[PDB]
Amino acid sequence: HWGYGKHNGPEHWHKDFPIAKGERQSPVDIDTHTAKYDPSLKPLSVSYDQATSLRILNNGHAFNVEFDDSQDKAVLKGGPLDGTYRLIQFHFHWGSLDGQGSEHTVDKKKYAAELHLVHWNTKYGDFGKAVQQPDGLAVLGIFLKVGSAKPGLQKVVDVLDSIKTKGKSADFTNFDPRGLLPESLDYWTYPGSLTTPPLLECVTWIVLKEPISVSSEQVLKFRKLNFNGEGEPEELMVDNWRPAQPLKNRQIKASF
Ligand SMILES: N[C@@H](Cc1c[nH]c2ccccc12)C(=O)O
Ligand SMILES: [Zn+2]
Repeated sequence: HWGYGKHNGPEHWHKDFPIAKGERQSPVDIDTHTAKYDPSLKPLSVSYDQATSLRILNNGHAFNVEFDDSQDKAVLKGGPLDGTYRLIQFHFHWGSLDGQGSEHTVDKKKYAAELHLVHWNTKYGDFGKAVQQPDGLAVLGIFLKVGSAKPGLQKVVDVLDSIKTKGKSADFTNFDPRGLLPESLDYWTYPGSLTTPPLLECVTWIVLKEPISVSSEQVLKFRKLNFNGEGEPEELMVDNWRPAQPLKNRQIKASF
């Protein structure tokens, strides 16, 4: 099926998912000199104090940290958003080398990785209905650069050896996603899509300006994960990022 290689990677996705060539695809390059400050944006509210993580899953393309989204516990509101969006999962995209890995770019600059906190609009009742709506999802994107370790990431790094291969999961309760956030919530926002098949055009993207730093040893552990299943030959899970797609006359707004 779809993947990140020569034969099944982003250049091929349009065949099973024609929307890959659509009008609001993600990621995009953020041209900081074209983005305009928007005084009408309300402040962003990231409310993760009551977040309830359940499980971490290697899905053969990345790893998902899943949350209990059956009540308002971990929510995003404000900024460009109307109403309340509940956190369902987070995951990362990363490179084989520190010079690449993010999906969004900033004036063409690629970061070592990018974190996506995925949230659905509680007016649509659940995730599956939300992804049929142009305002169904809100993704909080955070860049990772290699430098100092991120302490709040280490519980994730240390569980990775237990989910090396496709289909493996592990209990992952009491993980606090507040430990993954940079200091500043300054952000760019634009309308876009999920960045993996089925590439649904349902996302208000909120991309924070300030990257988090993670250590070389932390990202190296991401690169030890496998795309393949247990029992299959080793295919390191690296370079699971889609490159920048055409902006097509969308406007990126700045909160700052
Ligand atoms: N089952 C998916 C998400 C999903 C697919 N269809 C849905 C319908 C309703 C709610 C959620 C879903 C998951 O969490 O892996
Ligand atoms: Zn993603």
